[PDB]
Amino acid sequence: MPHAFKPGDLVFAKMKGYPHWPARIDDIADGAVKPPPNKYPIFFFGTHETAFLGPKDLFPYDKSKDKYGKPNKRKGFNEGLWEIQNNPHASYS
Repeated sequence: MPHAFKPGDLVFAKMKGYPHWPARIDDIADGAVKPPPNKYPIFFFGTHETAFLGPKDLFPYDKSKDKYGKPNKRKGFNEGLWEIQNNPHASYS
């Protein structure tokens, strides 16, 4: 059975106005700003942006890739597809 989301989990993450986006659950570094309650720090592949999202907006990548893992015109998206398939756990800092 599924567990709760944990750092390193791969997802498509949904934000208003944007297609379901390749992303990971990030760790919070020592001394870094923590997310709000019930929110997770989401790192978006390709754009390398971070937002805080709850589980309703998080789709596990393995289950969802056949539907959401297709090229998209939006800035950074196809880069993001490469990253989530080929080096999803790298430092993109």
